[PDB]
Amino acid sequence: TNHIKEINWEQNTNSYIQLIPNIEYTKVEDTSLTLHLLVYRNPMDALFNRKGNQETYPLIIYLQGCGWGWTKQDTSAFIPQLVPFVEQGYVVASVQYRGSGEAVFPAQLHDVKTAVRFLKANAARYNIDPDRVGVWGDSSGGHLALLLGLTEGIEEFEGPDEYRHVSSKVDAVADWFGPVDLLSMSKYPSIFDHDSPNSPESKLIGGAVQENRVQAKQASPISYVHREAPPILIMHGDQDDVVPYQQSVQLFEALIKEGHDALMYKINGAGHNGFTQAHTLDIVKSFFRKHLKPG
Amino acid sequence: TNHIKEINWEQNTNSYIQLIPNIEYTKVEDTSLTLHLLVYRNPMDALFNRKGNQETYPLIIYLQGCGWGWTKQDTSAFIPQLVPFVEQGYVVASVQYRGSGEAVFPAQLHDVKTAVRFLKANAARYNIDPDRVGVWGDSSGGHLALLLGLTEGIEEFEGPDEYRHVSSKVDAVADWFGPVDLLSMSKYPSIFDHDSPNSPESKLIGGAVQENRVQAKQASPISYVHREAPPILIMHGDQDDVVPYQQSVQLFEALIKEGHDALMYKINGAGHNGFTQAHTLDIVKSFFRKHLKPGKAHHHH
Repeated sequence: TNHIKEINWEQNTNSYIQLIPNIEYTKVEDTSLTLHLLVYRNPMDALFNRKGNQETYPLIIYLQGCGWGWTKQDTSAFIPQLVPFVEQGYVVASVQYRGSGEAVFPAQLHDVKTAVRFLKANAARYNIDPDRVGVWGDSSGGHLALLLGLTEGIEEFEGPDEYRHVSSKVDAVADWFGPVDLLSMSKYPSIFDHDSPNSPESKLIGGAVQENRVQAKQASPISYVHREAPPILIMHGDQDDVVPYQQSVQLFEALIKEGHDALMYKINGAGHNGFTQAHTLDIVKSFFRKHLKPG
Repeated sequence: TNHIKEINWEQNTNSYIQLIPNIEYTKVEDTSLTLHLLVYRNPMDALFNRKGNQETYPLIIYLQGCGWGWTKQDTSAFIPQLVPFVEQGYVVASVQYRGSGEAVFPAQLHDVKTAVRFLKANAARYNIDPDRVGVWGDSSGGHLALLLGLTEGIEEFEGPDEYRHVSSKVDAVADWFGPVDLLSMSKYPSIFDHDSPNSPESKLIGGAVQENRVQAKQASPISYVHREAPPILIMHGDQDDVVPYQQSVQLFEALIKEGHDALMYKINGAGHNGFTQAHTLDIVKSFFRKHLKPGKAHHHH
């Protein structure tokens, strides 16, 4: 029982995944906006001035939903689900955007556009390949993810004069029950009254959506399906009592009609919850593997 | 042929692991000390007043090493390696302790003892089973994990008058190349002069270790191996140029001599780096499964 066990150790292998939280990527007024980063990095290497990991990886940006501020956006909560994506050969960032109590749309899009450009511009120090960028979000984050895909090159949505020498285009979009058409949301049952001036959608645009239709359409992904777009993955539970399942059906049919590469899954018996079971996460993993090509 | 595809969803299944960061567990002066928590929790549930997770899980506390403040402790860095532990049926917390530049030993032990009591006292809020607590640390964090296992019942090491109605005992200790005997560190090669007044060890206790042998011994896990101890896991690389490998051998042989349940792995060809490869993390997982028994219903008899 005085026996010491012995085991070997593989040399020259990246196996430490480091969480780097609270990276400030922009500052509007006195409000700094942050992102959290996950990357293959052994923290001992920086501490002892050793040559770090030289590999570059495709990037996945995660946009946590929050009703654009209906609740305070929690960019840390989903991080444990992002860790296995690093293992597939990605860098992952979870990005904060401003709530509608701070500024109305397109401020939220300005924020995530700027985060994309920040991550591309500073790519080398984060082991990022800036040419391969996917974005993934749930509910209001899925809404913004769609807009990153569908509003590429629209100058009024770029935001501040920061990192303008890189593009804010993304190469793949994964949408978990994201709002699609603000004016059609109240057509189907929900626990929210989405037409109320106090709804998350009305606050997003600064007025009751049915009474402010130009601004409601400006903030709707459905308004941009005629534009060029990267491949899009849509997933939505048929029991979702927050974002009607028909929002995603409407998006999917409009994208197909326009000739877009779109994939949609109906999650039977699922509601307004992240699709964090293994077989549903595999769909997201397969989608980004196809279009971002880790390895 | 591009139709909506259907896939099924399992009900009554926990699959969301939530990271809950920056939980303040104590405050000294105006210095707030925090921990990060990982737990099976779907954040939608609290947001919409749904039934939440009512299971309790054994707790693993991780103590990130930092030379006791030789560098600023980073309690977030290791978080991705702790996530798969939650999937095995634990709650995991990564705990901040003060640097020696703020306070000398036993301040660091006061901090992590108070973290144990805080987590036990607030266990219901975090799905924790307070009767099954393991602790795991690397380098100076492994040093503190050993002291948690070995110094139970010593009032001088409890810290502030906070949550003193619960005990700071732990039930299993995992030690990654933690310093063991501050006075014997310099007996073997290292890129530090651990006897220097500027060494992390000397700053920990407030002076050059060989001149302050009383405080150095009080701060050394080796001084407590005769006391009652939980099961202990020790892992150390034989190329470690920061903490001499023979520190862990010295600890292991002394634990065995006292009749304790000790397990040690020499990691051949590894140095002073976390053992984050799958086959070495599995050893930690097997150790905590054996002694904390996740997935088993647990009562106190």
